[PDB]
Amino acid sequence: RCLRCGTREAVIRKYGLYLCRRCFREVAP
Amino acid sequence: VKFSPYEDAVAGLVVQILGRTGVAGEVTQVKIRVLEGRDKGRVLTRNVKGPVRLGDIVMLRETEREARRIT
Amino acid sequence: AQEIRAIVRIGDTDLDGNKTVAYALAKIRGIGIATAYAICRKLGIDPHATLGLLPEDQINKLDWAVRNLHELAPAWFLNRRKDPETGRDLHLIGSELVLAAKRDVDLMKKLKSWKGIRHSLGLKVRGQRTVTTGRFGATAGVT
Amino acid sequence: RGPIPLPTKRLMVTVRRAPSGQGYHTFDHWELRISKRL
Amino acid sequence: PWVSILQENPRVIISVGKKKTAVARAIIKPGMGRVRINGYPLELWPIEMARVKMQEPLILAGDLAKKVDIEVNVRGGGYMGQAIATRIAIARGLVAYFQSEELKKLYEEYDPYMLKGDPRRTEPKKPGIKHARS
Amino acid sequence: RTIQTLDEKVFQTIAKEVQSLKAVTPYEIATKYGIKMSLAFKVLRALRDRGDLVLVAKGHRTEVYVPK
Amino acid sequence: IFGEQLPKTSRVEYIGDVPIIEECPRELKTLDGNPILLFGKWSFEDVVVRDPGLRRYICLKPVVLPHTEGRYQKRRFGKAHIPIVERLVNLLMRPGRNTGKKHKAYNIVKRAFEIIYYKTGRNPIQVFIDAIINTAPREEITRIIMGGIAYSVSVDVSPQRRLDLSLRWITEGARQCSFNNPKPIEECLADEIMAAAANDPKSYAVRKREELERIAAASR
Amino acid sequence: GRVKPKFIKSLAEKLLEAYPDRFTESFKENKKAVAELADIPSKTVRNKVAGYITRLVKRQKAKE
Amino acid sequence: TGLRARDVMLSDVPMVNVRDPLSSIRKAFLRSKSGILAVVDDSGKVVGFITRRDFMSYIAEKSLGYWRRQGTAGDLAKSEYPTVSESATLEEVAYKMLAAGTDYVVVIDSAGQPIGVVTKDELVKAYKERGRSVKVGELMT
Amino acid sequence: TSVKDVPADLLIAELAKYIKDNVPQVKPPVWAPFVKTGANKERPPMSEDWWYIRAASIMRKLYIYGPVGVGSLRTAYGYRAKIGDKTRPERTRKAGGAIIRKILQQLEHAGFVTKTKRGRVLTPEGKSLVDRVAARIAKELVKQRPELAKYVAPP
RNA sequence: CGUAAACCCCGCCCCAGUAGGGAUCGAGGGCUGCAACUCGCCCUCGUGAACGUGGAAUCCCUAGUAACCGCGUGUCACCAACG
RNA sequence: GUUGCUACCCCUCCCUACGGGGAGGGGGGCACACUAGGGGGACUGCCGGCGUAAGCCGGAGGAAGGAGGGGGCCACGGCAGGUC
RNA sequence: GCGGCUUAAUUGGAAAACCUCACCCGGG
Ligand SMILES: [Mg+2]
Ligand SMILES: [Mg+2]
Ligand SMILES: [Mg+2]
Ligand SMILES: [Mg+2]
Ligand SMILES: [Mg+2]
Ligand SMILES: [Mg+2]
Ligand SMILES: [Mg+2]
Ligand SMILES: [Mg+2]
Ligand SMILES: [Mg+2]
Ligand SMILES: [Mg+2]
Ligand SMILES: [Mg+2]
Ligand SMILES: [Mg+2]
Ligand SMILES: [Mg+2]
Ligand SMILES: [Zn+2]
Repeated sequence: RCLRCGTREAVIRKYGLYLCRRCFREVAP
Repeated sequence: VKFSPYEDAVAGLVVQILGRTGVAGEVTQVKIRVLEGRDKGRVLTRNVKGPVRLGDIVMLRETEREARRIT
Repeated sequence: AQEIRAIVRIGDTDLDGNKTVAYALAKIRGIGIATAYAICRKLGIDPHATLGLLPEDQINKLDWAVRNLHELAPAWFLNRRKDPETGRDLHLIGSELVLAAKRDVDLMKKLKSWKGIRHSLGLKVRGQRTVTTGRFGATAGVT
Repeated sequence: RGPIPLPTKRLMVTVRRAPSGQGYHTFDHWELRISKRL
Repeated sequence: PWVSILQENPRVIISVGKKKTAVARAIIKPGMGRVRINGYPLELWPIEMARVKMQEPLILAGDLAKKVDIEVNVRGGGYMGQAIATRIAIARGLVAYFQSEELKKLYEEYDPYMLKGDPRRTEPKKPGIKHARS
Repeated sequence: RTIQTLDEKVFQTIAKEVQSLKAVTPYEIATKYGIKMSLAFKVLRALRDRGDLVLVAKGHRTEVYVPK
Repeated sequence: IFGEQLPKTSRVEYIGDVPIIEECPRELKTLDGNPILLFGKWSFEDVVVRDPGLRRYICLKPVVLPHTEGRYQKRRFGKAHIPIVERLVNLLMRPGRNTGKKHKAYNIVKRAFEIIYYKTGRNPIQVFIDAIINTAPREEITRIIMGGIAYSVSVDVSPQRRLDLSLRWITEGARQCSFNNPKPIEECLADEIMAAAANDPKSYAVRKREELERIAAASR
Repeated sequence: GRVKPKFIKSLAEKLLEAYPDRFTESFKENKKAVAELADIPSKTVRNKVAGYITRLVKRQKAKE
Repeated sequence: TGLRARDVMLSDVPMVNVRDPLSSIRKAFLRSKSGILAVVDDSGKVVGFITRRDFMSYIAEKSLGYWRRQGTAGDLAKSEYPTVSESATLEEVAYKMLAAGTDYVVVIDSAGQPIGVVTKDELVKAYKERGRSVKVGELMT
Repeated sequence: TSVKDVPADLLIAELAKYIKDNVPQVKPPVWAPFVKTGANKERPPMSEDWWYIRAASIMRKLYIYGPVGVGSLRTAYGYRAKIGDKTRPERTRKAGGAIIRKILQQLEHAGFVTKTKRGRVLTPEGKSLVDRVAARIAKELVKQRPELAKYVAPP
């Protein structure tokens, strides 16, 4: 679903990264 | 001696770029020296449409109205 | 030589004689270009010959093959295979095609199924949407 | 024989810059370049 | 700079030209006027517009090109990207091979970009736009 | 009756007026003689095989023929 | 009349007093000394441009195939160096379904130039040059406002603008003739150039230049 | 180049008067001395400062 | 002419159903390219004809206020129109159209049912196939 | 002299004529008149010799791209189609593999094509036939195009 | 994955609502899935609607750009006319 | 220069107008091209004109010329803007 | 895609058959 929360909206499975596409901009660096 | 290939139109020589004019500035003003025919000695300021460089020969369909406002 | 026959009746249809054999045969309401090309090749007739100048011996084979394509082509080439009432592979043509297809629509209507009700209602019967283009400014049923 | 610069592995994640899609469609290019030698 | 002598004596030259994404490597030795692009003869190139573009360096040099075999190794960049790349490499190779300055003058009068090349490549599609739209 | 679909009275005519023109194309015959350009093509190609015309410029659709 | 120098590749042909200027070199032969043929068939050498202002912007530099990469639009007056026959090819890539198909337009002009030569017995490059002289307008009209209603007013057209207008009318004249009728595009383009070269009103280009100059005379 | 901002202009002026005898009227020599006479971790700014400091020498030598 | 009404008829007038709003009316006018529409109900019963002038005048009268800045198709149709049977002549048809002040004339059969409508444009066209020789100075406004 | 010294259209026509007249193994099958050469093809092929032309085309492709096999030749005979709804944009479709597979099988019986682990390559007899037809065209070809004389008949 | 399409060459079509168009509909064959009717996607045969270049109005774009062409990928068990 | 490139070789096969050509396998090599790190290059620098001068216009050379081309970073303060 | 209309529901804001789901009917 996600990794830093559970949200299901923008799950992302590119490569093996499981993030909600909102957290990922905050945990990208 | 004969420059204009046409019959009604008399050729003219661009000798000085004066400035733009017209609505939205698509007309640029030019110092033209009249080539072969009547007004051989006259130097006219006309309005030219399109890009006109220094040294361009343009053809003048008439050679009496100088005219430049195009407000 | 022989003047080109302007009119040729094959399979109960006034086919043109100035068209080639393959593309003139597609005017029949159950024969199209793929079917018309197969009939010409299968019967040995050149599909790009002029149908007007053909001899009558081949016109009958065109007339027989158009009405009995199910004895020439494979089963996967006919417009009624595994027939919903007789179970036999058929290629209906013309008025039997209109009747055969029409007895499938009214069966849905005389049943009140989903596709029957949308056929009675004059609307799209496959998965589509009418919040949209939806409504037809053109004809729905053309067969 | 020596060092050799194998071509780098580039990783892209183009992400929409909006937590609810209000406004212009602005996108975020996130990059993680990997170099390999030998 | 684009040219580099390979073996001299039986003068062998390797030239290079590029256009967009096409790269042409041409190896010139002193034979007759055979020109083989990727093994195919240049007079047997199917796409006519691309063929004439390649042959223009050979046409401008009247009889000098008849004294060298030319083999061209092209790849990438579509039928015209390769024709311009092959045309570049042949023109660079011809001027460098025979050491003919006058050919260099004529090759630039016809087309100044014949030896300079093409710097411009492409423009990346930006996000939120249909294309580059630059 | 060479070219089966066209009568010899017409085909002999088109064979004649092509010899007086400096260049002919299938469209020019088809408008002037009221025939399909498809039928106007095999007329020209029949004459080129005859030897009266030489193909001087070919392309999809139009072909240019010169009478020689 | 100039004090700002001039780029090389230019040439002045001082006649009486007038400085006629050509931006393209007519003089190019092979290393052997052979002439260069457009499409391998037609010769640039006998071609003359009868019009003085248009002598500067028609590039009769001998090329085999008119294919410049599109590298002359960056600078103002960079269109003087694009060969004139390639300008015709560049205007055949319309409408939007034909944009970028230069090989198609190359074949259309090439086949058209063959039809021009046999139907006329004249140099195909030359007849096209006389098409432009018989087509390019010498007067135009402009917008003007007098407090709510936009009137017109006559002006002169610069020699670069005349070439852009003669060429556009020829290609758009032929393109409309080929739409929704059996006539092929090469036949349309060949007849359009031959008509306008002969100054026939039937051509689209001669009609267009007549209407624009007729309108200008009213709105002096 | 359109206009040189202050940090080009302030940097170039100070470097001239500290070492007034180490700058000639050619860009090539002036590019070398500026890179050694100033902390310049930017290729563009070094060239811009070197080009400008070429120009004071002309006006100063044009003055006399 | 000697021409009767049935020659100049328009049989399949474009139709809108009675509960179509006015935006549909403008779109229907655009698609049909006709100067007249015929409106019918849920039962396929024609009740009236909406002409371009009636729609424009209705829009002008209804939507007119700008100093004070701060439906369905059935409401616009007219059930009552000039009518002529199938054997009607162009002269009487033009007289009826003029007297009633309509753009058209609805033809009613013997049984009493519409089959076609003829408006100003088909009258001008019928003049084109038959009409007499007159200079325009005696017809110009 | 070699396959690259003659135009493909001339070579393909000559090869298809030879296979139709001198190789009895290559034969159009029973389902030939009822099929198109791929999934979303609009119409069947027009020329009645289309089976032999495909064989003549396939052998020339095996000369240049030897160890290919069936799954790569389908991409070589792909086309732009309307996959799915006919009002969607166009995609690329691979040609039908039953035709390509059978012609490769038929050519192998004639002794012109052999299989490998990486594809189907031309046998030495197959290369001889392709090159012998090529040399035949080149003899007549040079007479109209003398400029090709330096590629097949060096002075 | 992968020998991309546009493009080039050759042959048929010839101004017609057509060998343009491919909506709609009938018969049949398959794939994913626990499941395909409402409500999925692919193929075959047949059927061939509007449409003949679009009113007032209105959008984008300055060079390898506009336009055209395909390909990869995100979403994803399956499916992209979307990014 | 474990990977990528093929001028240079040798073996095969094929064609051969008879000289040669072409495709495959291997060797040798990094030459070319390619990959990837560092560095250089462009500065209105030179020439003509104008300008006190900031700088502007033309030209030459130049791979590249006027901020070389494309993009990132979003100043204070707002939009009782969008997102429980 | 949104609005309106209809609806038991057509969900709520300014890559949908299950799950998603936030809505309706029946049940835990
Ligand atoms: Mg759907
Ligand atoms: Mg692009
Ligand atoms: Mg039409
Ligand atoms: Mg498309
Ligand atoms: Mg793919
Ligand atoms: Mg039709
Ligand atoms: Mg079609
Ligand atoms: Mg079914
Ligand atoms: Mg279903
Ligand atoms: Mg079908
Ligand atoms: Mg219509
Ligand atoms: Mg439109
Ligand atoms: Mg995936
Ligand atoms: Zn999250």
